[PDB]
Amino acid sequence: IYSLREPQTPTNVIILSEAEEESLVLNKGRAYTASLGETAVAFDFGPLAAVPKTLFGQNGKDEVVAYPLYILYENGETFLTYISLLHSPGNIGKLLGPLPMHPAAEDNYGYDACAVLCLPCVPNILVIATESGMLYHCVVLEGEEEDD
Amino acid sequence: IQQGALELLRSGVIVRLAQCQVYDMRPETDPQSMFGMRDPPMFIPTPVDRYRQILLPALQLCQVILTSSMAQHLQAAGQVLQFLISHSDTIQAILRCQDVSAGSLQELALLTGIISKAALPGILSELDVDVNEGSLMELQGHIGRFQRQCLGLLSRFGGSDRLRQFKFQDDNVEGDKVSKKDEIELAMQQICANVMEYCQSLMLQSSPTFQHAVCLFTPSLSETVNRDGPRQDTQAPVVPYWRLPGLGIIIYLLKQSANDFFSYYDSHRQSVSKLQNVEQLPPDEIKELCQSVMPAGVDKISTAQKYVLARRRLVKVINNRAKLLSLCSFIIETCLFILWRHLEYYLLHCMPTDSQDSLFASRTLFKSRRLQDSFASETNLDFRSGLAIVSQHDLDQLQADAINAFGESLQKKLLDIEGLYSKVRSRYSFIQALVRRIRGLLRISRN
Amino acid sequence: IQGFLKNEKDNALLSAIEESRKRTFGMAEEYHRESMLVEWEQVKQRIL
Amino acid sequence: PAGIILTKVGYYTIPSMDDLAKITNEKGECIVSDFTIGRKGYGSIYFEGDVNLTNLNLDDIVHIRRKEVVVYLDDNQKPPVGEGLNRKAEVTLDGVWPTDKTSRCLIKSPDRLADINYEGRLEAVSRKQGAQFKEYRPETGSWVFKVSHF
Repeated sequence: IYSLREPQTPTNVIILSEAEEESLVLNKGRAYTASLGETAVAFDFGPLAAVPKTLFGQNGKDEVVAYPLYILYENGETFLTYISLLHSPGNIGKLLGPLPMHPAAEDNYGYDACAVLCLPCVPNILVIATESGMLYHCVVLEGEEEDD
Repeated sequence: IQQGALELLRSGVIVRLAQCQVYDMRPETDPQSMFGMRDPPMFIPTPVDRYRQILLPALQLCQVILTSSMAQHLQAAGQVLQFLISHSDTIQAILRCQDVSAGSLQELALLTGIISKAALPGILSELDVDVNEGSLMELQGHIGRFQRQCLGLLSRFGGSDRLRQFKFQDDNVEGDKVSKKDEIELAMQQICANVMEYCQSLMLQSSPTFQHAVCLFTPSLSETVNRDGPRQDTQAPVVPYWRLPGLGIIIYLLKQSANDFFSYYDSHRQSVSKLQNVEQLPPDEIKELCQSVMPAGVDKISTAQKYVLARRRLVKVINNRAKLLSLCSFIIETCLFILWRHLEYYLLHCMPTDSQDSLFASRTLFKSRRLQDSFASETNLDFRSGLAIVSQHDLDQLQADAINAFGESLQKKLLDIEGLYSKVRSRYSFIQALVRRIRGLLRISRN
Repeated sequence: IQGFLKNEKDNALLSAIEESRKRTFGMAEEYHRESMLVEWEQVKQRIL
Repeated sequence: PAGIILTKVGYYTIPSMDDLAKITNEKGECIVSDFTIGRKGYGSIYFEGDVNLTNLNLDDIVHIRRKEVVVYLDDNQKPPVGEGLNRKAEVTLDGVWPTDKTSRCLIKSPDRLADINYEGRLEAVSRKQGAQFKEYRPETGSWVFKVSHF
């Protein structure tokens, strides 16, 4: 994220890869992640939402409000992050996913995913699109709480 | 000047302060900036300290109007309460502010010392003007947000994490610790004093009859019992500031101020001895005392100028430590008053909720009836329905833990303090009188 | 000379205002504390 | 003997480092026909023909992760094509399985890996890389391919 006030320095930076604790090694494997579709391709914003209260420690009361950014990979996996430019970066911006697509699909819903669109409705409707010309209509719903 | 405060309330100064939008323009203090550089002391203050140079004079003016305009001008408290409500989410942002800088503690120390005088119940019954029920319910809804957030400061600063907050500062920045530590210790004890002033004034206004006293602290003393065991830093779930504190915080704060007092007494006495012998101090102590007033250039000024700066630091330390002794004295006496009134309620006037004969007193009003007609009865919104369900086990446990937690090694220290300090006030034996009454209640077995 | 005998006058003007303001603002906390302690210095005798 | 360094956890060679220590000549010159390197349960790299290994740090020069395999990973330290390890190779990465988009597990049925045409996808992006695909093995998740250089 860049500011037009400060157009050479990012206001915020979000890494999309799980790559903690293995440091001090160089850059080359960018050929092989792409063959598996492990490249982020596209993103879109849903409407302004109140953040799930489990994502903060049990200190707060004010309901924090942020934009849900939906992010698509070249393999057709989808991820979520909650982005605010009005609040401190305590847990705000954590990546959430991969988001499970129901029902399950025996092709795995393609591997040539190229575009995404998040419609301004409740619940959200996320359109996912492929280079093969397939368009999937994903309704977004909050997950289930498991009994013991 | 009392006349000047009245003439400022007639010119409408608080109504003008309640029109200024600069107080809500609070700069965002980014926590990630702590890894960015070592900037020199620039001739232009930070946006946050410019915001403090704007806000702190307004809070001090409001606080001073509430301290020259003595207890006959409910209009002064009502105007300052309206100013706390125009800026109400900024006032809540200060009361939530997790920073422990000398500035955030001065913001909190002034604000609590305004709320202690402006957020009092009788002010709502004597503001006789055409205020719509909705705006009076929102006014109560703001007071009932400030009250709960101020009670949440007693667990933060009058509780066991004050002894974490100092460590996180004592580790990080060597060259400037001493100068600011006097002011952080002072402002923490002002926050504790002003919330205890508020709790006392509420427990004096809320009923002339002892049977109807407003309890502010739950009968839980467990906050005083659970610490003789070293175990690892699992995050303590920080206590939702909708929850009322335990009475254990009052006994812990009473135990803490009855240790801090002796430390501040010998610190004051050592500082007075250093002020009497300044020209016999080591040149390096004279240099530290000077550096705490002039962070640069001390090796260019004269020996007379160094002794004058050392004398000026020592006077500020003496007066800060005298201020601290007077605050620890107030917190001790007001802890004993609040502890007396809560034990007097819970042991004599409180009925346990396990008493089954109550079963006929509830089932008829929450069923839908529409439209009219006509007027004339009091819609008292019963706040008592937010009290905890007190079992007889909470009352047995309260009496057992209160006997242990108020044991004779504390009762002696409180009389040792009265024998040192209260020879300088018109009210010798007040600590003995409350220590006698609490020792009385704790000998009444319920039968 | 005139840069020096200007700057120490801008400094001296600011300094004369600074101790007025900061003695009045320090006296604001102290005037709350003595008033808190003196209204308290009515209450414990209404009690006693 | 031959100045070779290898210490990073889970790596190995064929011949073993103790055998590379026997085929080092009296001068310190070490040359190996059909040399292999790998990381256990992640993958391996095989060099068809004669390789000189003298004074190479393999802990800097060769990396194998889950789903990454590469050589001379600062290109300012890459030698000419044919020299050291910057040359033709056959390569395997193991546990190359796709995610199931609903259960979020890795797919491990040979059947369900034919149904998604996983092998045709691995050849199609071998072809986008300019690499020669060779074989897939669903049971190990092994993708095998040849490359000309790094």
